Amino acid sequence: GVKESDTGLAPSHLWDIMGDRQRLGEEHPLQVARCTKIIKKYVINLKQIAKFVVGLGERVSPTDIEEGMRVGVDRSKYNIELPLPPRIDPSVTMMTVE
Amino acid sequence: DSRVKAMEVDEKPTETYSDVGGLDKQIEELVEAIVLPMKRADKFKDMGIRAPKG
Repeated sequence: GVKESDTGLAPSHLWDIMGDRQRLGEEHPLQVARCTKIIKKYVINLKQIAKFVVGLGERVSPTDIEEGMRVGVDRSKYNIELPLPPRIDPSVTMMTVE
Repeated sequence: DSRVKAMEVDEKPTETYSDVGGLDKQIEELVEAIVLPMKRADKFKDMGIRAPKG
């Protein structure tokens, strides 16, 4: 068999103290969405096709929210927590760089 | 949609039509086609002509 060989090794035991209080936090998941219209509040379109009006987070600047940018929104009642960089089509273009 | 909202004006700096060497006549006809049926839309309505679509 593979007899139970999983990456991590000897430093990941000290990581288990730090990573168990964060893993239970809802920091993650943030269902990744994408803005379709800033209405001078914000309109996101989920990538499941179902549209929602959300609002500002804990302390995000109103400059971060831009057109066609992806953002992460609270898993339950949708509200922008953390904006995220743009476009998820780049990835066939990062394997061409030597 | 989000492609059309980006296409929207962003104010691109003019290069000015006087710094474009030569081609005097091409600037006038372009001005005649696009710019002047917007501003002077009263003199097209008195005359009874339509504005050139493009």
